[PDB]
Amino acid sequence: VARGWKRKCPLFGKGG
Repeated sequence: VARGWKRKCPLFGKGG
């Protein structure tokens, strides 16, 4: 799981 996919990388969290 990548719970921190947007929490830390909002630039690549378009599909959060």
